[PDB]
Amino acid sequence: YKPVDLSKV
Amino acid sequence: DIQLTQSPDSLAVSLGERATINCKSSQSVFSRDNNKNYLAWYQHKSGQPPKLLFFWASSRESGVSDRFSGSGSGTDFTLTIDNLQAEDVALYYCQHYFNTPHNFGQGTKLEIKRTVAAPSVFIFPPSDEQLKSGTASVVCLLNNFYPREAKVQWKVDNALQSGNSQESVTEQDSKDSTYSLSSTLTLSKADYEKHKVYACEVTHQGLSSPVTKSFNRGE
Amino acid sequence: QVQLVESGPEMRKPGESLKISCKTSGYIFSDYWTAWVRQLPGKGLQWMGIIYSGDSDTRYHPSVQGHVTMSTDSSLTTAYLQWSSLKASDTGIYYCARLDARVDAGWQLDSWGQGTLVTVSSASTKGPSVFPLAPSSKSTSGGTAALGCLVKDYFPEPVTVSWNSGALTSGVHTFPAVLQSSGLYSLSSVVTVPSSSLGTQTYICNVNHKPSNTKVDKRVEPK
Repeated sequence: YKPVDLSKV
Repeated sequence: DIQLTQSPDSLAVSLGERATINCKSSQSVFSRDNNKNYLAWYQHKSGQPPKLLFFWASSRESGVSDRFSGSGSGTDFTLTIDNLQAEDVALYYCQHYFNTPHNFGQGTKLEIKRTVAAPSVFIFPPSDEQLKSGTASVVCLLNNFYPREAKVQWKVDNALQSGNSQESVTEQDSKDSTYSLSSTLTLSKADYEKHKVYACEVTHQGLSSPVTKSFNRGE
Repeated sequence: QVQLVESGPEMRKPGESLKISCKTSGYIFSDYWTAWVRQLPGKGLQWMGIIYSGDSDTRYHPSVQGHVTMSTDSSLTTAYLQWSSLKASDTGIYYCARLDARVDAGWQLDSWGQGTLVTVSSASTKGPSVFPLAPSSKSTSGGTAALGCLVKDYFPEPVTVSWNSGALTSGVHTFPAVLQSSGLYSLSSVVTVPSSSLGTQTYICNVNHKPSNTKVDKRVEPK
């Protein structure tokens, strides 16, 4: 249902 | 683990017509939070790194032709290529990045159908350089033909040869959509000198008869 | 100018270690992950994993987990793919690519390296012989002359061929290698040119076989 968040900034 | 399946696996489309590749996900990659589909399309030409065409399923990458369009949602996606050009020949891939691992579809090979073109035939006797090292390779080149089916037979003093040659075909050309083929007859220097006439005989559907290219050794 | 440049083709025996590299430039290293992708023979791409330089965070594909290691040198803005002991079946082309690590960005692969061919084999490395395929009356007709270079008896792949230092690309066909009975490779690269300018133009094939550290520049002249 929800994506794996790969954001790190 | 989310997997992608592309259809068809292979595709032959005429210049100026439309090509269509489908991509289906084993799980939806649509996020309602985002209102985005976590999917991308890639183009992989021979000798080039893969190239990104679309992301978020339908956002066109800057610099990507207007002839390309990506559509779909959830589990069902489509790449369309209108007005097919020679430079579109490539393998095409979809990829999801919804969760890890970010899997690719298995790939779709796009072949360009152009008009029938007969091969131009060239032959090369072994170089003096090679002969000095004890071996003789005779190279027969079939250049810029379509379609791909082309046959080469080697005749030495009008005797059909078997088991002493190797051939290789290029990928389809990005500019003129043709193929080229090399056939190499390899003999020892001593064997090469037993005979006079070396001949490459070429068959292709763009030819009405087998074309022969030959030379006499030492000329 | 966004660039990812990978190390050259490499050759090792099974069981040996190998580390290949992906030198990035033209962007902030810490604003992206680096991904490694394997190209399968015939068709297919395998996403092997990603690594973030800011904290060494790695995500491996389950099927390569434990067999390969990723690392980065942020000072060199370089990412690395590691094998502690190679198998013959690790042979293949490996790509690196960049992935946006900024918030609300997608994780498509928008810029790629050129790919590097890792070969794992017990066979001996062997540099190629390069022979001219000179233009003659037998390779000249209709205003076109064909000429080339025969690159024979090398191991492993790849051999690369350019003409006139990359200045000649149109009409160039570098044929896929063939496997000879000896277990060695062979290929030819040909080019067609106007027969009218064989007296004014010069044609040189630049042959590179990095695994043997071999470079040959063969001038190909009519006779």
